Amino acid sequence: PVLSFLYRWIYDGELEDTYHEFFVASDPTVKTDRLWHDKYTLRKSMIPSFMTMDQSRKVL
Amino acid sequence: NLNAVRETMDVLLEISRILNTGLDMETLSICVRLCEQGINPEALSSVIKELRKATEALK
Amino acid sequence: LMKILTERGYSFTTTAEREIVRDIKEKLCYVALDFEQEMATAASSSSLEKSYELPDGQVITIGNERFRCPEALFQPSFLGMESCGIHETTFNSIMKCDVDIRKDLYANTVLSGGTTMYPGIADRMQKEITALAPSTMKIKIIAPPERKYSVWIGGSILASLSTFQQMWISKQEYDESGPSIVHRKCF
Amino acid sequence: LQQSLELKRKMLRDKQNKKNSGQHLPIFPAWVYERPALIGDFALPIGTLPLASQESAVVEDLLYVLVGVDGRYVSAQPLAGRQSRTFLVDPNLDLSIRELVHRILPVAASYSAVTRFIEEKSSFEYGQVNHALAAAMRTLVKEHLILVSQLEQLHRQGLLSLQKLWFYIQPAMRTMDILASLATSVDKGECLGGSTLSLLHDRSFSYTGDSQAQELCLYLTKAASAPYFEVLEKWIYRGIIHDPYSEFMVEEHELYWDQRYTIVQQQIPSFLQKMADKILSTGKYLNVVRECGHDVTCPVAKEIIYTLKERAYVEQIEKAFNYASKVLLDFLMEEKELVAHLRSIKRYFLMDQGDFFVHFMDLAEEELRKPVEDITPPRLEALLELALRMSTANTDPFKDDLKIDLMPHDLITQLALSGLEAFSFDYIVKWPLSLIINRKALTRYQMLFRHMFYCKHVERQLCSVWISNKAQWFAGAFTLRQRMLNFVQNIQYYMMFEVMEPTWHILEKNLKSASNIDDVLGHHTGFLDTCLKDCMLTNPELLKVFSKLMSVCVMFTNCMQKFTQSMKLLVSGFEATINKFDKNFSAHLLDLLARLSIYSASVISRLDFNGFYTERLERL
Amino acid sequence: SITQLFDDLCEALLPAANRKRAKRSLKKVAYNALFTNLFQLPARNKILMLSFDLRVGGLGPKADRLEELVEELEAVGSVLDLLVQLAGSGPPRDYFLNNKHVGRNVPYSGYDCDDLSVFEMDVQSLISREECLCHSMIQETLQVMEAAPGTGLPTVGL
Repeated sequence: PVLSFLYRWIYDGELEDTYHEFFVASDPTVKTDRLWHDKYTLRKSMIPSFMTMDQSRKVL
Repeated sequence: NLNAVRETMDVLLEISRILNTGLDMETLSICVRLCEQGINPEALSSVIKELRKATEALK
Repeated sequence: LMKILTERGYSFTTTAEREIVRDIKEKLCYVALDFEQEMATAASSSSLEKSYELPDGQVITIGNERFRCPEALFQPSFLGMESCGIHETTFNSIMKCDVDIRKDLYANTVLSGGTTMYPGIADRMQKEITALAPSTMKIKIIAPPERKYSVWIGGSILASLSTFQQMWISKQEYDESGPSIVHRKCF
Repeated sequence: LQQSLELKRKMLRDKQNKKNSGQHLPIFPAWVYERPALIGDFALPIGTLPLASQESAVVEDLLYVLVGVDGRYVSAQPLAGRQSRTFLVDPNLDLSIRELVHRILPVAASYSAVTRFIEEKSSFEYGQVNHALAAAMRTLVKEHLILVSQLEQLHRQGLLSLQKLWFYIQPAMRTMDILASLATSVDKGECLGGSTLSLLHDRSFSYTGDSQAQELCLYLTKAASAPYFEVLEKWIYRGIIHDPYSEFMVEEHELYWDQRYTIVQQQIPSFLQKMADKILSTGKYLNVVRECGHDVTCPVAKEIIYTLKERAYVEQIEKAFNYASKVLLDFLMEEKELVAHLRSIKRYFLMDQGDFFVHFMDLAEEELRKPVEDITPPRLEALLELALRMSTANTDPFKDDLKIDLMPHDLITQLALSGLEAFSFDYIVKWPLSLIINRKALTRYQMLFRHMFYCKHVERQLCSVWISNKAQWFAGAFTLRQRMLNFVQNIQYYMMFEVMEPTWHILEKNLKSASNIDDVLGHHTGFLDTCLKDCMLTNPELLKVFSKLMSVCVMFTNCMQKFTQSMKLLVSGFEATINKFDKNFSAHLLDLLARLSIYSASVISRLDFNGFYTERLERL
Repeated sequence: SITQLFDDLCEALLPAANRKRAKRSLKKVAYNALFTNLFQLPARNKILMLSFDLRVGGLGPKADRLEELVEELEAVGSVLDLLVQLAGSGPPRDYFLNNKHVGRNVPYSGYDCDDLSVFEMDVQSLISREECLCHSMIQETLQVMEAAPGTGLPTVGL
């Protein structure tokens, strides 16, 4: 289940879940080129142990 | 001309029903348009039997 | 088309106009049963020109000149070509094959050419193939009105096949027996 | 249950009035549901037997409980209000087997509330999308019956016990349990049209990792899309529907551009929300050409089926957009032309003709001078009909559309009257172009035309007093008039060669780049509004300096001068009025330039051509 | 054209379910099985050899009908040669049959009663199909009831 979102996150940049069971979180932005600097940071309670931290940052 | 080749299609319809072929109406209209080009009719019998075998293996 | 239009007297010198007439010769072009009959038909009354309206405003096309550009297929010297025409070269080719294998090659004679975007070329070609061989046997020609990509669709089926792997040559034999065996193993 | 009857009455009563495709639909056979003989779901002591014999009596009765009927060692207690019917196995059974029974009874409870769904929702009143939704749940019942029959064959030969039974029925506690969840929410409330298909689209991503139920939910919404797409396969290729069940995103009426086809927003499924506007657009554009006949068949035809993660049904809407909004555009511009009709409105209202208007001004001058209750509209029509025939402006086939109309305003309705200041035209329009250019467009055109009329009017009135004066010694008025004349001609150069003529060229280039009628109407309403805003009509203060300027110019030319009282063939009392009018004119001119300066340039920069009154006094 | 007519033929023989990559691959066998014969005596006479085999096992008027059409088909000859090859690769009453109680100007024939035995086989074949139906209703369900759950339900197959 977790991998299904992660293979639409690197092929479409989206998750499609509603129970929030992955580290990727989407924060509301002004949408005037602060998306890169504000929107995506990891939720550090939802990283699986099968993904190393380098992998977790590269998929983000 | 289209009245003439219509009546030839009707006569070709009946001889393909009493001979109880594996074709139906639409595939008959395809093959009569195909041999109208000059395609070998001994060749179209070898393609249709193998195409119908490869399609039946999916089902 | 550049040649006959500028010889006719119409101003045509630039490359963008050449791009536009290349597009129109490939796509929009009219061809008929014969050049003489359509010449008489166009000389008696002119309605063969269908307008081409680009937003740039360049309108270059005329109906009568664009069917006489490929006229080199029946009589080649309208282009100023000393090489023999299409009917004459296929007739010349089948006469210099053997007379025993002539009928079998003529049981599948093939049309090609990117100019099949407009269909209608095949009907005149079928007329000339009726004229080509002497009246001994009927015509058996493959003439579909989509053959522009024929060379492509051939390779796309051919290289896919698993049986064709036994004709395909790898690097191992190629280093064992030199490069020149690619003339013989693969051909 | 009682509720169903009410749901069937509300629906049918809702259907009939909403659209006109058939009214007073029949009431479905109600006696089918009243008789309890059509409802699906419904000895020896269990106490005095040894424990294994209790296990063998219980698996036997539970096999019967798998569908709704009680066997021997089980009975049916009330269904009371519960939405998932449990069963009451024969009392005096041991507490060991009760737990195993209560593991298995939720499966039969998740079948009891599926048969009570299907055997109610098939009526005409429930629409025609509830039909195929409940016939993709009706297949599911048939595989459940396959299951219970196979288990009966095993059970006779002693090959069925509680554990094997629990192993066999667990994939159908996730394929019939899903239906026992959707059933008690689709039935609750009014669920029609696309909302049911969205409720089968939000449950494909609440089991997307589960992977057993997601494909079931995808099958369910590929079958509820089947009747909806049949109606859409009327609306997408022709402008009409005949679906008298109002289960569609489009609701027909009996009324054309916005009136007959009004959308209902809870009847569009979640995978059609993004392209709803294009669907509505296509159908409207097709039906208005279907009213002039002419052609309505679309070249591309494709049969439609739902795909998650693909487009084959939100793709064809573009190829219908690019046929409907292009054949309507082709019909309009080449048959009863809107390219030429707008040009012929611009020809008169935006003052393209100059032969026509200088002929018109002189021929109609006397009646225009006459005030209201002295004006004669049929004589004005006759004067107009002669003035058209003598001049060369008769090059357009819509010249006849000009009539006489009166305005009871002097552009004081901009946010009785004399003949000069009540004069108007009414230009009749044809029916296919009426949907595009409506009443508001004509009124804004008209206010612009009235505005330019005053300037041409006061120009003629200056030239009359100018010719009558040419005495010879007298040159007192010859200076004031010259200031006013240069000013009233530079306004008519600025407006004509800045506001109107380049932006009309811009408009005709934009119309060539528009492939849908919404685009061309947007271009035109923009052009019309902005040229209006630049002139002295639509303003927050209306810029009243111009209204006083025209009055003092007309008062100067005839109503004080009287053409210098025939001293061109009083005691210098009129020269003081010349001085007075010049000082007032300086004030008005400065005020207009100041108001243009303070609100957000070219007219100041060229009226003050060599610094000609770039300075005459400063405010404050 | 011919490269489309192999795509239309592959559509009719296969109802839609994949059908996005497989249709391209079945057009490949459409080219690949057309040339297997091409790598390695009249036309109307090939119909007569079949019309002979009709009259051998009975039904003369049918054999008169097959020859009636091909004789007006002579006034297109390459079409019938395809039909004769697919004629053994296909699928495996009325008041009027042996009647003499009707007719107006009929000649004398007397009793026959050796085709009265082939007056009972026209009806025996009908009722022997209407019993094999009853033999195909009790089998198609007992072949599912006897076997474990999974053979008629796809879900217990997950």
